[PDB]
Amino acid sequence: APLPELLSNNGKHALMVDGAPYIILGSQTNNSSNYPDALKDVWPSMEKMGANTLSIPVAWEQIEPVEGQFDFSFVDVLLKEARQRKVRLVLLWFATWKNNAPHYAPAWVKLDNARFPRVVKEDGDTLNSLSPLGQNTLAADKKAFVELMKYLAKRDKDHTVIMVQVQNEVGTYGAVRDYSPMAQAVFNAAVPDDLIQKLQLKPTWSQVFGRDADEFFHAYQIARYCDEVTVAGKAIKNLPMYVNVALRNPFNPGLPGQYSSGGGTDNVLHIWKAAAPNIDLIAPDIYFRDYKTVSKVLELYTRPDNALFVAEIGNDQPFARYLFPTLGKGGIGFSPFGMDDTDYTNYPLGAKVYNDETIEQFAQVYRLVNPMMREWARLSYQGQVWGVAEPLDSTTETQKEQHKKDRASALTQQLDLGLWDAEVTYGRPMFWVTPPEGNTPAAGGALIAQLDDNEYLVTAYKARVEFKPSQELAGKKFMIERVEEGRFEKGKWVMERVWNGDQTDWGLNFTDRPHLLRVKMASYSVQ
Ligand code: NA
Ligand code: NA
Ligand code: NA
Ligand code: NA
Repeated sequence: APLPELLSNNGKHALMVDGAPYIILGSQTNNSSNYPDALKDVWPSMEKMGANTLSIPVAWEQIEPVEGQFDFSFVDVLLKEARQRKVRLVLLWFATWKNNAPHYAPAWVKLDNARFPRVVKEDGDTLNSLSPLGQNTLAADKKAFVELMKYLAKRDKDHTVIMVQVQNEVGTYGAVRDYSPMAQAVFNAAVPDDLIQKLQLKPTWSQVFGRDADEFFHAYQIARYCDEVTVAGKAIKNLPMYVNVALRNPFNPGLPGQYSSGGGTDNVLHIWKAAAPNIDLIAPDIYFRDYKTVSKVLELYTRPDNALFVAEIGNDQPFARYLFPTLGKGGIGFSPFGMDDTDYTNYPLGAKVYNDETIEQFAQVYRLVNPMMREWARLSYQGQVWGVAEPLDSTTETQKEQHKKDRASALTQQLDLGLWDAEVTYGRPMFWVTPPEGNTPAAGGALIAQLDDNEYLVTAYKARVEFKPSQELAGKKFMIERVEEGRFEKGKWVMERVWNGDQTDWGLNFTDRPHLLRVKMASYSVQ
Protein backbone atom coordinates (compact mmCIF):
# COMPACT_ATOMS: atom_id res chain seq x y z
CA ALA A 1 0.00 0.00 0.00
CA PRO A 2 1.43 3.43 -0.91
CA LEU A 3 2.28 5.75 2.04
CA PRO A 4 -0.25 8.51 2.66
CA GLU A 5 1.21 11.84 1.46
CA LEU A 6 0.25 15.53 1.25
CA LEU A 7 0.60 16.69 -2.41
CA SER A 8 0.78 20.42 -3.20
CA ASN A 9 0.56 21.57 -6.90
CA ASN A 10 -0.45 24.88 -8.69
CA GLY A 11 -1.55 26.46 -5.36
CA LYS A 12 -3.81 23.35 -4.63
CA HIS A 13 -3.51 20.40 -2.18
CA ALA A 14 -4.56 16.77 -1.72
CA LEU A 15 -4.15 14.25 1.11
CA MET A 16 -3.32 11.04 -0.82
CA VAL A 17 -4.53 7.87 1.02
CA ASP A 18 -4.16 4.50 -0.80
CA GLY A 19 -2.99 6.34 -3.95
CA ALA A 20 -5.90 8.82 -4.36
CA PRO A 21 -7.11 12.11 -2.83
CA TYR A 22 -9.00 11.60 0.47
CA ILE A 23 -11.19 13.85 2.64
CA ILE A 24 -11.03 13.45 6.42
CA LEU A 25 -14.67 13.53 7.62
CA GLY A 26 -13.32 13.24 11.12
CA SER A 27 -14.11 13.15 14.75
CA GLN A 28 -11.72 13.74 17.69
CA THR A 29 -12.23 12.19 21.09
CA ASN A 30 -12.13 14.10 24.37
CA ASN A 31 -8.64 14.44 25.93
CA SER A 32 -8.93 11.46 28.35
CA SER A 33 -10.28 8.79 25.94
CA ASN A 34 -6.77 7.50 25.01
CA TYR A 35 -7.17 4.19 26.93
CA PRO A 36 -8.48 0.77 25.88
CA ASP A 37 -11.44 0.92 28.32
CA ALA A 38 -12.54 4.34 26.94
CA LEU A 39 -12.79 3.12 23.33
CA LYS A 40 -16.31 1.57 23.87
CA ASP A 41 -17.53 5.21 24.59
CA VAL A 42 -15.88 6.44 21.29
CA TRP A 43 -16.91 4.00 18.52
CA PRO A 44 -20.78 4.36 18.88
CA SER A 45 -20.52 8.17 18.32
CA MET A 46 -18.13 7.66 15.36
CA GLU A 47 -20.66 5.25 13.71
CA LYS A 48 -23.68 7.61 14.38
CA MET A 49 -21.62 10.49 12.91
CA GLY A 50 -20.56 8.61 9.75
CA ALA A 51 -16.91 9.76 10.33
CA ASN A 52 -14.25 8.05 8.15
CA THR A 53 -11.28 9.05 10.44
CA LEU A 54 -10.72 9.29 14.22
CA SER A 55 -8.31 11.71 15.83
CA ILE A 56 -7.20 10.44 19.24
CA PRO A 57 -4.23 11.19 21.50
CA VAL A 58 -1.20 9.02 22.15
CA ALA A 59 0.50 10.53 25.17
CA TRP A 60 4.22 10.45 25.98
CA GLU A 61 3.27 9.59 29.61
CA GLN A 62 1.48 6.37 28.45
CA ILE A 63 4.08 5.01 25.95
CA GLU A 64 7.22 5.81 28.08
CA PRO A 65 5.86 5.88 31.78
CA VAL A 66 9.43 5.07 33.05
CA GLU A 67 12.44 6.34 31.08
CA GLY A 68 13.37 3.72 28.42
CA GLN A 69 10.43 1.36 29.21
CA PHE A 70 8.05 1.64 26.27
CA ASP A 71 4.37 0.52 26.42
CA PHE A 72 2.36 0.44 23.13
CA SER A 73 -0.57 -1.63 24.58
CA PHE A 74 -2.96 1.30 23.92
CA VAL A 75 -1.81 1.65 20.24
CA ASP A 76 -2.27 -2.14 19.65
CA VAL A 77 -5.95 -2.16 20.82
CA LEU A 78 -6.64 1.12 18.98
CA LEU A 79 -5.19 -0.17 15.67
CA LYS A 80 -7.11 -3.47 15.92
CA GLU A 81 -10.45 -1.79 16.85
CA ALA A 82 -10.11 0.88 14.12
CA ARG A 83 -9.40 -1.82 11.50
CA GLN A 84 -12.47 -3.85 12.64
CA ARG A 85 -14.63 -0.71 12.00
CA LYS A 86 -12.83 0.06 8.69
CA VAL A 87 -11.92 3.63 9.79
CA ARG A 88 -8.56 5.49 9.59
CA LEU A 89 -6.69 7.20 12.41
CA VAL A 90 -4.92 10.49 13.09
CA LEU A 91 -2.63 10.06 16.13
CA LEU A 92 -2.13 13.20 18.28
CA TRP A 93 1.36 13.22 19.88
CA PHE A 94 0.67 14.79 23.33
CA ALA A 95 4.25 15.43 24.53
CA THR A 96 6.35 18.54 25.28
CA TRP A 97 3.24 20.77 24.64
CA LYS A 98 -0.45 20.04 25.13
CA ASN A 99 -2.26 23.39 25.33
CA ASN A 100 1.12 25.14 26.15
CA ALA A 101 1.83 22.68 29.09
CA PRO A 102 3.86 19.30 29.88
CA HIS A 103 0.85 17.59 31.54
CA TYR A 104 1.03 14.63 29.11
CA ALA A 105 4.80 14.37 29.49
CA PRO A 106 5.89 11.51 31.82
CA ALA A 107 6.28 12.26 35.56
CA TRP A 108 10.09 11.80 35.18
CA VAL A 109 9.97 14.69 32.57
CA LYS A 110 7.38 17.15 33.93
CA LEU A 111 8.58 16.91 37.58
CA ASP A 112 12.30 17.40 36.65
CA ASN A 113 12.59 21.16 35.76
CA ALA A 114 16.45 21.20 36.05
CA ARG A 115 16.77 18.55 33.25
CA PHE A 116 13.66 19.84 31.35
CA PRO A 117 13.36 23.60 31.95
CA ARG A 118 10.26 25.80 31.96
CA VAL A 119 9.70 29.22 30.41
CA VAL A 120 10.92 31.97 32.80
CA LYS A 121 8.98 35.26 32.68
CA GLU A 122 10.73 38.70 32.54
CA ASP A 123 10.16 38.94 36.36
CA GLY A 124 12.08 35.65 37.12
CA ASP A 125 8.78 33.76 37.87
CA THR A 126 8.28 30.32 36.18
CA LEU A 127 5.31 29.23 33.99
CA ASN A 128 4.28 25.58 33.56
CA SER A 129 5.38 25.64 29.82
CA LEU A 130 8.53 23.73 28.69
CA SER A 131 11.20 25.93 27.06
CA PRO A 132 11.76 25.09 23.34
CA LEU A 133 15.51 25.86 24.00
CA GLY A 134 15.55 22.86 26.49
CA GLN A 135 18.02 20.61 24.56
CA ASN A 136 17.40 17.55 26.90
CA THR A 137 13.59 18.12 26.45
CA LEU A 138 13.98 17.95 22.63
CA ALA A 139 16.21 14.81 22.77
CA ALA A 140 13.78 12.94 25.10
CA ASP A 141 10.60 13.90 23.08
CA LYS A 142 12.33 13.01 19.82
CA LYS A 143 13.47 9.59 21.24
CA ALA A 144 9.93 8.59 22.33
CA PHE A 145 8.34 9.93 19.06
CA VAL A 146 10.84 7.75 17.15
CA GLU A 147 9.73 4.66 19.14
CA LEU A 148 6.05 5.46 18.29
CA MET A 149 6.93 5.72 14.58
CA LYS A 150 8.98 2.50 14.83
CA TYR A 151 5.83 0.83 16.25
CA LEU A 152 3.78 2.08 13.23
CA ALA A 153 6.56 1.11 10.79
CA LYS A 154 6.44 -2.50 12.12
CA ARG A 155 2.71 -2.86 13.08
CA ASP A 156 0.84 -0.61 10.59
CA LYS A 157 2.01 -1.76 7.10
CA ASP A 158 -1.44 -0.77 5.57
CA HIS A 159 -1.33 2.76 7.12
CA THR A 160 -4.46 2.56 9.29
CA VAL A 161 -2.76 5.68 10.75
CA ILE A 162 -2.73 8.24 7.85
CA MET A 163 -1.37 11.34 9.61
CA VAL A 164 0.26 12.37 12.93
CA GLN A 165 -0.11 15.67 14.83
CA VAL A 166 3.24 16.57 16.44
CA GLN A 167 2.43 18.14 19.87
CA ASN A 168 -0.96 19.77 20.66
CA GLU A 169 -1.47 23.59 20.64
CA VAL A 170 2.15 24.60 21.31
CA GLY A 171 3.11 27.91 22.79
CA THR A 172 2.97 29.81 26.07
CA TYR A 173 0.20 31.46 28.10
CA GLY A 174 1.21 34.26 30.51
CA ALA A 175 4.48 35.37 28.72
CA VAL A 176 5.63 36.05 25.15
CA ARG A 177 8.78 33.82 25.28
CA ASP A 178 11.41 32.25 27.56
CA TYR A 179 13.37 35.06 29.36
CA SER A 180 15.69 32.52 31.16
CA PRO A 181 19.50 33.02 30.96
CA MET A 182 19.73 30.16 28.34
CA ALA A 183 17.01 31.83 26.15
CA GLN A 184 18.33 35.40 26.75
CA ALA A 185 21.81 34.39 25.34
CA VAL A 186 20.06 33.23 22.09
CA PHE A 187 17.72 36.31 21.89
CA ASN A 188 20.67 38.80 22.29
CA ALA A 189 22.66 36.83 19.58
CA ALA A 190 22.19 37.13 15.76
CA VAL A 191 18.96 35.89 14.11
CA PRO A 192 20.03 32.70 12.20
CA ASP A 193 21.17 33.28 8.53
CA ASP A 194 18.68 30.62 7.31
CA LEU A 195 15.69 32.64 8.65
CA ILE A 196 17.20 36.01 7.55
CA GLN A 197 17.55 34.56 3.99
CA LYS A 198 14.07 32.95 3.89
CA LEU A 199 12.31 36.21 4.96
CA GLN A 200 14.70 38.33 2.76
CA LEU A 201 15.51 40.59 5.75
CA LYS A 202 18.67 42.62 6.60
CA PRO A 203 20.86 40.72 9.30
CA THR A 204 19.90 40.31 16.41
CA TRP A 205 16.22 39.58 17.17
CA SER A 206 15.65 43.09 18.66
CA GLN A 207 17.49 44.71 15.71
CA VAL A 208 15.56 43.02 12.83
CA PHE A 209 12.03 42.44 14.35
CA GLY A 210 11.57 45.47 16.74
CA ARG A 211 8.15 45.38 18.55
CA ASP A 212 7.72 41.73 17.25
CA ALA A 213 11.17 40.30 18.33
CA ASP A 214 9.89 38.51 21.52
CA GLU A 215 6.90 36.74 19.84
CA PHE A 216 8.76 35.86 16.62
CA PHE A 217 11.72 34.39 18.64
CA HIS A 218 9.34 31.98 20.56
CA ALA A 219 7.51 31.06 17.32
CA TYR A 220 10.95 30.39 15.78
CA GLN A 221 12.36 28.14 18.63
CA ILE A 222 9.03 26.21 18.92
CA ALA A 223 8.84 25.73 15.13
CA ARG A 224 12.51 24.49 15.14
CA TYR A 225 11.73 22.09 18.02
CA CYS A 226 8.63 20.67 16.23
CA ASP A 227 10.53 20.46 12.94
CA GLU A 228 13.32 18.27 14.57
CA VAL A 229 10.84 15.82 16.16
CA THR A 230 9.01 15.63 12.83
CA VAL A 231 12.17 14.83 10.77
CA ALA A 232 13.19 12.19 13.40
CA GLY A 233 9.82 10.43 13.03
CA LYS A 234 9.55 10.78 9.23
CA ALA A 235 13.03 9.15 8.94
CA ILE A 236 11.30 6.03 10.49
CA LYS A 237 7.99 6.25 8.56
CA ASN A 238 7.32 9.23 6.28
CA LEU A 239 3.63 9.89 7.20
CA PRO A 240 1.98 13.52 6.71
CA MET A 241 2.57 15.34 10.03
CA TYR A 242 1.03 18.62 11.09
CA VAL A 243 0.67 21.12 13.95
CA ASN A 244 -2.65 22.45 15.35
CA VAL A 245 -2.96 26.06 16.39
CA ALA A 246 -4.58 27.58 19.44
CA LEU A 247 -5.94 30.50 17.36
CA ARG A 248 -5.74 34.18 18.19
CA ASN A 249 -8.83 36.20 17.16
CA PRO A 250 -7.81 37.29 13.62
CA PHE A 251 -9.73 40.62 13.93
CA ASN A 252 -8.90 41.60 17.58
CA PRO A 253 -6.17 39.25 18.82
CA GLY A 254 -4.95 41.00 21.98
CA LEU A 255 -1.32 40.45 23.11
CA PRO A 256 0.83 37.30 22.77
CA GLY A 257 0.60 35.56 26.13
CA GLN A 258 -3.18 36.18 26.42
CA TYR A 259 -3.28 34.02 23.32
CA SER A 260 -0.79 31.12 23.11
CA SER A 261 2.46 32.88 22.05
CA GLY A 262 4.72 30.90 19.68
CA GLY A 263 2.07 28.71 18.05
CA GLY A 264 1.28 28.99 14.33
CA THR A 265 -0.92 32.12 14.78
CA ASP A 266 -1.79 34.14 11.64
CA ASN A 267 1.03 36.83 12.32
CA VAL A 268 3.82 34.15 12.56
CA LEU A 269 2.90 31.63 9.79
CA HIS A 270 5.79 33.15 7.76
CA ILE A 271 8.21 32.30 10.66
CA TRP A 272 6.68 28.76 10.95
CA LYS A 273 6.92 28.03 7.21
CA ALA A 274 10.60 29.27 7.13
CA ALA A 275 11.62 27.45 10.34
CA ALA A 276 9.71 24.16 9.95
CA PRO A 277 9.90 23.01 6.30
CA ASN A 278 9.38 19.32 7.22
CA ILE A 279 5.95 20.00 8.86
CA ASP A 280 3.32 19.31 6.14
CA LEU A 281 0.65 21.86 7.21
CA ILE A 282 -0.45 24.29 9.98
CA ALA A 283 -4.04 23.44 11.05
CA PRO A 284 -6.65 26.07 12.75
CA ASP A 285 -8.53 24.74 15.84
CA ILE A 286 -11.77 26.73 15.47
CA TYR A 287 -14.02 27.60 18.46
CA PHE A 288 -15.24 31.01 17.13
CA ARG A 289 -18.99 30.47 16.44
CA ASP A 290 -19.60 33.63 14.31
CA TYR A 291 -19.53 33.24 10.52
CA LYS A 292 -17.34 36.34 9.82
CA THR A 293 -14.52 35.21 12.19
CA VAL A 294 -14.56 31.55 11.07
CA SER A 295 -14.59 32.69 7.37
CA LYS A 296 -11.51 34.89 8.18
CA VAL A 297 -9.70 31.94 9.78
CA LEU A 298 -10.38 29.61 6.76
CA GLU A 299 -9.11 32.45 4.47
CA LEU A 300 -5.86 32.92 6.59
CA TYR A 301 -4.98 29.23 6.78
CA THR A 302 -5.76 28.39 3.13
CA ARG A 303 -2.52 29.30 1.31
CA PRO A 304 -0.51 28.09 -1.67
CA ASP A 305 2.03 26.77 0.96
CA ASN A 306 -0.67 25.50 3.46
CA ALA A 307 -3.35 22.85 2.87
CA LEU A 308 -6.50 23.69 4.87
CA PHE A 309 -7.25 21.05 7.60
CA VAL A 310 -9.78 22.00 10.27
CA ALA A 311 -7.97 19.80 12.81
CA GLU A 312 -10.51 20.72 15.52
CA ILE A 313 -13.81 22.57 15.55
CA GLY A 314 -16.46 23.00 18.27
CA ASN A 315 -19.13 20.30 18.36
CA ASP A 316 -22.09 22.65 18.97
CA GLN A 317 -24.80 22.95 16.23
CA PRO A 318 -23.57 26.21 14.58
CA PHE A 319 -20.19 24.61 13.64
CA ALA A 320 -21.54 21.80 11.37
CA ARG A 321 -22.23 24.13 8.40
CA TYR A 322 -18.52 25.22 8.29
CA LEU A 323 -17.81 21.86 6.59
CA PHE A 324 -19.13 23.43 3.35
CA PRO A 325 -16.69 26.41 3.08
CA THR A 326 -13.87 24.17 4.44
CA LEU A 327 -14.36 21.80 1.48
CA GLY A 328 -15.05 24.70 -0.91
CA LYS A 329 -11.59 26.13 -0.11
CA GLY A 330 -10.04 22.77 -1.17
CA GLY A 331 -9.73 21.63 2.48
CA ILE A 332 -8.43 18.10 3.09
CA GLY A 333 -10.50 17.52 6.26
CA PHE A 334 -12.75 18.61 9.10
CA SER A 335 -12.74 17.20 12.64
CA PRO A 336 -15.29 18.18 15.37
CA PHE A 337 -13.84 17.91 18.90
CA GLY A 338 -15.27 15.96 21.83
CA MET A 339 -17.31 13.35 19.85
CA ASP A 340 -17.47 10.58 22.54
CA ASP A 341 -19.74 9.71 25.42
CA THR A 342 -17.09 9.82 28.19
CA ASP A 343 -19.27 12.26 30.23
CA TYR A 344 -17.50 15.51 29.35
CA THR A 345 -18.62 18.64 27.44
CA ASN A 346 -16.28 21.55 26.64
CA TYR A 347 -19.20 24.00 26.68
CA PRO A 348 -19.09 27.01 26.41
CA LEU A 349 -16.69 26.09 23.48
CA GLY A 350 -18.84 23.11 22.37
CA ALA A 351 -22.37 21.72 22.89
CA LYS A 352 -24.00 22.23 26.27
CA VAL A 353 -25.24 18.60 26.13
CA TYR A 354 -23.77 15.60 24.32
CA ASN A 355 -26.47 13.34 22.96
CA ASP A 356 -27.65 11.82 19.70
CA GLU A 357 -29.00 15.26 18.54
CA THR A 358 -25.43 16.79 19.01
CA ILE A 359 -24.02 14.00 16.78
CA GLU A 360 -26.93 14.19 14.26
CA GLN A 361 -26.01 17.85 13.33
CA PHE A 362 -22.63 16.59 11.90
CA ALA A 363 -24.04 13.27 10.62
CA GLN A 364 -26.51 15.19 8.38
CA VAL A 365 -23.70 17.21 6.68
CA TYR A 366 -21.37 14.17 6.46
CA ARG A 367 -24.17 12.30 4.63
CA LEU A 368 -23.84 14.81 1.72
CA VAL A 369 -20.03 14.12 1.23
CA ASN A 370 -19.59 10.43 2.19
CA PRO A 371 -21.42 9.17 -0.98
CA MET A 372 -18.94 11.10 -3.24
CA MET A 373 -15.91 11.41 -0.92
CA ARG A 374 -13.28 10.06 -3.44
CA GLU A 375 -14.85 11.95 -6.43
CA TRP A 376 -15.06 15.18 -4.41
CA ALA A 377 -11.44 14.80 -3.18
CA ARG A 378 -10.17 14.38 -6.78
CA LEU A 379 -12.27 17.37 -8.03
CA SER A 380 -10.99 19.70 -5.23
CA TYR A 381 -7.32 18.81 -6.03
CA GLN A 382 -7.56 18.57 -9.90
CA GLY A 383 -10.23 21.19 -10.53
CA GLN A 384 -12.67 23.84 -9.40
CA VAL A 385 -14.86 23.48 -6.32
CA TRP A 386 -16.87 25.93 -4.24
CA GLY A 387 -18.59 25.80 -0.91
CA VAL A 388 -20.62 28.21 1.18
CA ALA A 389 -22.34 28.28 4.60
CA GLU A 390 -25.40 30.22 5.77
CA PRO A 391 -23.79 33.68 6.34
CA LEU A 392 -25.96 35.06 9.16
CA ASP A 393 -25.60 33.53 12.63
CA SER A 394 -28.79 32.56 14.61
CA THR A 395 -30.89 35.58 15.80
CA THR A 396 -29.83 36.35 19.46
CA GLU A 397 -32.32 37.05 22.31
CA THR A 398 -30.85 40.65 22.27
CA GLN A 399 -31.67 41.07 18.51
CA LYS A 400 -35.22 39.59 19.00
CA GLU A 401 -39.96 45.65 6.22
CA GLN A 402 -36.41 47.10 5.97
CA HIS A 403 -34.56 44.67 8.32
CA LYS A 404 -36.31 41.79 6.35
CA LYS A 405 -34.98 43.05 2.97
CA ASP A 406 -31.49 43.56 4.62
CA ARG A 407 -31.52 39.95 5.97
CA ALA A 408 -32.78 38.54 2.57
CA SER A 409 -29.85 40.34 0.81
CA ALA A 410 -27.26 39.06 3.39
CA LEU A 411 -28.77 35.49 3.04
CA THR A 412 -28.12 35.56 -0.76
CA GLN A 413 -24.61 34.46 -1.94
CA GLN A 414 -23.21 34.66 -5.51
CA LEU A 415 -20.65 32.18 -6.94
CA ASP A 416 -18.78 32.67 -10.26
CA LEU A 417 -18.59 29.17 -11.88
CA GLY A 418 -17.24 30.32 -15.26
CA LEU A 419 -19.93 30.57 -17.97
CA TRP A 420 -22.54 30.13 -15.17
CA ASP A 421 -23.09 31.68 -11.72
CA ALA A 422 -24.98 30.12 -8.82
CA GLU A 423 -27.01 32.10 -6.33
CA VAL A 424 -27.40 30.34 -2.93
CA THR A 425 -30.23 31.51 -0.60
CA TYR A 426 -31.27 30.15 2.87
CA GLY A 427 -34.65 29.62 4.52
CA ARG A 428 -37.42 29.75 1.99
CA PRO A 429 -40.13 27.45 0.61
CA MET A 430 -39.38 24.91 -2.18
CA PHE A 431 -41.93 26.73 -4.45
CA TRP A 432 -42.39 30.41 -5.59
CA VAL A 433 -39.99 33.29 -4.85
CA THR A 434 -40.87 34.55 -1.31
CA PRO A 435 -37.39 36.05 -0.17
CA PRO A 436 -34.95 34.15 2.15
CA GLU A 437 -35.52 34.47 5.96
CA GLY A 438 -32.75 32.03 7.02
CA ASN A 439 -32.95 28.70 8.90
CA THR A 440 -33.56 28.64 12.71
CA PRO A 441 -30.96 27.89 13.84
CA ALA A 442 -28.51 28.91 11.04
CA ALA A 443 -27.42 25.66 9.38
CA GLY A 444 -27.50 25.73 5.59
CA GLY A 445 -24.73 25.32 3.03
CA ALA A 446 -23.86 24.19 -0.52
CA LEU A 447 -21.09 22.35 -2.40
CA ILE A 448 -20.49 22.70 -6.14
CA ALA A 449 -17.82 21.04 -8.31
CA GLN A 450 -17.33 21.79 -12.00
CA LEU A 451 -17.45 18.64 -14.19
CA ASP A 452 -17.26 20.50 -17.54
CA ASP A 453 -17.89 24.00 -19.02
CA ASN A 454 -21.65 23.60 -18.60
CA GLU A 455 -21.99 20.80 -16.03
CA TYR A 456 -21.72 20.90 -12.20
CA LEU A 457 -21.92 18.41 -9.31
CA VAL A 458 -24.25 20.00 -6.67
CA THR A 459 -25.29 19.03 -3.17
CA ALA A 460 -26.73 21.43 -0.62
CA TYR A 461 -28.46 21.55 2.77
CA LYS A 462 -31.39 23.76 3.87
CA ALA A 463 -30.80 26.02 0.89
CA ARG A 464 -31.86 26.91 -2.61
CA VAL A 465 -29.26 26.87 -5.41
CA GLU A 466 -30.20 28.78 -8.63
CA PHE A 467 -28.05 28.90 -11.80
CA LYS A 468 -27.90 31.74 -14.33
CA PRO A 469 -25.43 32.78 -17.04
CA SER A 470 -22.20 34.51 -15.81
CA GLN A 471 -21.84 36.93 -18.84
CA GLU A 472 -24.55 38.82 -20.84
CA LEU A 473 -25.75 36.40 -23.61
CA ALA A 474 -26.14 38.01 -27.11
CA GLY A 475 -29.56 37.16 -28.68
CA LYS A 476 -29.47 33.86 -26.74
CA LYS A 477 -31.59 32.44 -23.93
CA PHE A 478 -30.61 29.93 -21.30
CA MET A 479 -32.13 27.01 -19.46
CA ILE A 480 -31.28 24.09 -17.31
CA GLU A 481 -30.77 21.31 -19.87
CA ARG A 482 -30.91 18.38 -17.39
CA VAL A 483 -30.70 17.80 -13.62
CA GLU A 484 -29.96 14.22 -12.59
CA GLU A 485 -30.04 12.91 -9.00
CA GLY A 486 -27.72 9.97 -8.50
CA ARG A 487 -24.68 8.35 -6.97
CA PHE A 488 -21.19 7.10 -7.83
CA GLU A 489 -20.79 3.30 -7.91
CA LYS A 490 -17.25 1.92 -8.61
CA GLY A 491 -16.29 5.51 -9.80
CA LYS A 492 -19.22 5.60 -12.41
CA TRP A 493 -22.28 7.92 -12.26
CA VAL A 494 -25.62 6.03 -11.72
CA MET A 495 -28.78 8.13 -12.40
CA GLU A 496 -31.69 7.53 -9.97
CA ARG A 497 -34.06 10.22 -11.36
CA VAL A 498 -34.33 13.49 -13.30
CA TRP A 499 -35.30 16.62 -11.34
CA ASN A 500 -37.67 18.71 -13.51
CA GLY A 501 -40.81 20.85 -13.35
CA ASP A 502 -41.51 22.04 -9.82
CA GLN A 503 -38.11 20.64 -8.63
CA THR A 504 -36.17 22.94 -11.01
CA ASP A 505 -38.56 25.89 -11.64
CA TRP A 506 -37.66 27.68 -8.32
CA GLY A 507 -33.97 26.75 -8.12
CA LEU A 508 -32.73 23.47 -6.64
CA ASN A 509 -34.23 23.25 -3.13
CA PHE A 510 -32.53 21.10 -0.47
CA THR A 511 -33.76 20.15 2.98
CA ASP A 512 -31.96 18.06 5.59
CA ARG A 513 -31.89 14.96 3.33
CA PRO A 514 -28.93 14.08 1.04
CA HIS A 515 -29.28 14.49 -2.75
CA LEU A 516 -26.34 14.57 -5.17
CA LEU A 517 -27.16 16.26 -8.48
CA ARG A 518 -25.44 16.69 -11.86
CA VAL A 519 -26.67 19.98 -13.32
CA LYS A 520 -26.15 20.67 -17.07
CA MET A 521 -26.87 24.28 -18.20
CA ALA A 522 -27.41 25.43 -21.80
CA SER A 523 -27.64 28.70 -23.73
CA TYR A 524 -29.64 28.39 -26.94
CA SER A 525 -30.35 30.58 -29.94
CA VAL A 526 -33.81 32.15 -30.54
CA GLN A 527 -32.80 34.06 -33.74
NA1 NA B 1 -7.95 19.88 -1.98
NA1 NA C 1 -17.71 34.05 -15.07
NA1 NA D 1 -19.51 36.83 -14.81
NA1 NA E 1 -30.10 10.12 -3.92
